[PDB]
Amino acid sequence: KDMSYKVIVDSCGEFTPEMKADGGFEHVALGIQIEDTQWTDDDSLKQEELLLKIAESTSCAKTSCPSPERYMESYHCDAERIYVVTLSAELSGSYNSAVLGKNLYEEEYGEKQIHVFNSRSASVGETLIALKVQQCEKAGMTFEEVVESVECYIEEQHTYFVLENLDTLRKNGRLTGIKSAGALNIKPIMGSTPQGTICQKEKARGMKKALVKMADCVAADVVNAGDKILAIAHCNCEERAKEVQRLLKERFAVKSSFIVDTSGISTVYANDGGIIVVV
Ligand code: NA
Ligand code: NA
Ligand code: NA
Repeated sequence: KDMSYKVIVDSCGEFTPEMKADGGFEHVALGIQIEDTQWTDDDSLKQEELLLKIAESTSCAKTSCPSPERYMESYHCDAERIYVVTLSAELSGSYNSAVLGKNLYEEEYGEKQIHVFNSRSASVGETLIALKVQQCEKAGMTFEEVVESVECYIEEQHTYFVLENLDTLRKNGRLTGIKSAGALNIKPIMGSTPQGTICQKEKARGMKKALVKMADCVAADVVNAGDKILAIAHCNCEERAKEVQRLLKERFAVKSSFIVDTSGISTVYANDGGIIVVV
């Protein structure tokens, strides 16, 4: 029986418990740098410690993508088929690194079925892509069929978010183009573009109205929602995640949905109180 495959995801992409329990998913860790602390975004770094370090540090956190060599090493294993899921190429060097890792692999070990998916997204966008790879594999697709089906899924997939604090994204150059100080409680509803950049979709005064407007934006774009899994990541605001889930359910029916805590990289850029939605 051929499940000779592995799904490698950079650490921005959260894993559910079931994905951790599965074994076919593996993270490649990014780096996080805050003042003189240099950490690896992995399961040893607790969100609370990270949020407290962010809150204490006057200077903005910095991050680094994984190296090509780390990606190469993750490809070298007994699995015949390697699928890699990364942060948007427009937000991070993770995609390019994964690709170069494949070039190095082939120089050292020869040809292998390795495909790098640029998510054009972040966080649970990556998670959902990883789930789709597994779904395709479970359906018995060939390697190239999985690549085609997943690239199609990426094209259908849209990302939305509302944060309390956009400064880490702004200061690290991830919000370029998007112009900026009206009402102090104004909350932008942000989202992906089809190229994997960030844009502003809407805005509202206060979080309660912004979550409704976010729900409406998601609902305006979604098609064939019954075929889709909806994902919500939250940074230290589980009840806000549940309320978003409730608002979305009022607007359209999905196959299923789930909620996760933000990863290290997701926490760094979303900040305390952030909500990310993907379908
Ligand atoms: Na390294
Ligand atoms: Na206003
Ligand atoms: Na408003």
